Amino acid sequence: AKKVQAYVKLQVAAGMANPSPPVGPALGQQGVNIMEFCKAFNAKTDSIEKGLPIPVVITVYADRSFTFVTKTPPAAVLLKKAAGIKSGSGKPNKDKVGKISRAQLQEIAQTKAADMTGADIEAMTRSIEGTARSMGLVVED
Amino acid sequence: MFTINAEVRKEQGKGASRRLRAANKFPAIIYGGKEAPLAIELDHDKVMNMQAKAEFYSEVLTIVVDGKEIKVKAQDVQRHPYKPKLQHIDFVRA
Amino acid sequence: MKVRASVKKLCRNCKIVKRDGVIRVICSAEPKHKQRQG
Amino acid sequence: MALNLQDKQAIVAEVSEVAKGALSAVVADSRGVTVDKMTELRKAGREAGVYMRVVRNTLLRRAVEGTPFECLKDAFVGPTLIAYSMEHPGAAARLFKEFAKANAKFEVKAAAFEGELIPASQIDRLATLPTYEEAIARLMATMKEASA
RNA sequence: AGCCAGGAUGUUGGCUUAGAAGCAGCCAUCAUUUAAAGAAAGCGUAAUAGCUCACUGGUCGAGUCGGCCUGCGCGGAAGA
Ligand SMILES: [Mg+2]
Ligand SMILES: [Mg+2]
Ligand SMILES: [Mg+2]
Ligand SMILES: [Zn+2]
Repeated sequence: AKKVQAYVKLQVAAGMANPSPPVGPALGQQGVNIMEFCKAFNAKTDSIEKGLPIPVVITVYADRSFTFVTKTPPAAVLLKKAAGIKSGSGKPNKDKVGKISRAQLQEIAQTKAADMTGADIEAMTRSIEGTARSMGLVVED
Repeated sequence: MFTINAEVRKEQGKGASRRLRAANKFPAIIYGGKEAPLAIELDHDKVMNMQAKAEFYSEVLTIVVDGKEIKVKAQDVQRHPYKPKLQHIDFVRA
Repeated sequence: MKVRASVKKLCRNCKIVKRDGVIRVICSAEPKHKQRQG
Repeated sequence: MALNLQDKQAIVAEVSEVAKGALSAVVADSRGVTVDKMTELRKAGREAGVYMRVVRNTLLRRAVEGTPFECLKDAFVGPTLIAYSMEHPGAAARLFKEFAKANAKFEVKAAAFEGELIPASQIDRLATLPTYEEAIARLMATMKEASA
């Protein structure tokens, strides 16, 4: 990749690649093939895990078929199934409501090693500070 | 550190005071100690810029009135009722 | 164009010009901001 | 910008890299994207991390203010846009190599690579380098010399 | 001041919304990578997208920026 051309990312799902009300048609309809994300995706699905958030880019020009790419999960979301609470407030952030796991934030961030600029993997942590002071939820460090 | 050149007042009274102020000067007075008071006339824009710093009212400061250095402290200021200018100052002898 | 007595810049692209005896406002982005009698 | 108290640090720091360095390259980033820096930072990355720089400064007035120190071969580089690269550890290395390979992927010009300092001279891409540790090319020079 | 460049990654921050993805609102406004780049000063969008700014690198080559106080003027100003 030394040249971007077309990319729309709308976090899909693994266990069955065959939506319809969420995405379905709207994921493939301008030279894209609905028949091949269940031939090709699931070929890169089961090696890892299934069910949870999947942003994604594909290689469709106007060339009929294509080839599918993978990505990475959102980072403040690894503070849901990778922290506690699943909203983020409840008392609008006029109140500092949330609550953290200091141990986590490094290895749970580190899981997103393949998409960050910090050389120091510790730096990749310091990013997650603000990503996790996104409400004003203090970490019991 | 504040060095204020000044001159003894040759004229006093409402008449002169006003005149002074027309010419960017302005009267003030040094009193204190056991010696007599002294009628001063100061250059306006100067004291203005000086008194812009808060230290002016805290620090001891020096007035060079006909070559002496009297060395005093700002007791009281008279500002214009609605302009940004100074009318008069009381200096206490330190 | 608006005429008004007080004219003043509106957009960051509004410009103000004194043509003839009259003070004006020209906006390169937004026609609504033209002004005269300034 | 900042006053002198800051134009001095960009010096005392950047010139103690020259005073305490290894190799120097060259490059003019007219069109220097950010996928640009991103990459070359992973390269600095492989090439340790933050052992490398590129601090755009070609204000003669800056990264020449570090030259009448060492590398006065650069009164001549410093004109126009430049991206100065210093090495601390590492071989007089590969740093050299990918700048040509990078910019030869379009990746903008390379100042024709006006070149620099290890010797005290100019241009020409060399891999006379990171063979370094290719002392094995003097290990194979053993048994093959002993046998043949 | 022009002109060339860049103007990025966590990430659509969080919340709230049918949708708030820098930019309707609320709270936060850190951290990376850096030469510099606001969790964004404006255009834009259904929302994204898209165009700029701040900021920094280059070019250029000596002055330049904007407040305070004051003098004289300009618009505002149509009638039998
Ligand atoms: Mg009278
Ligand atoms: Mg006309
Ligand atoms: Mg009239
Ligand atoms: Zn406008």
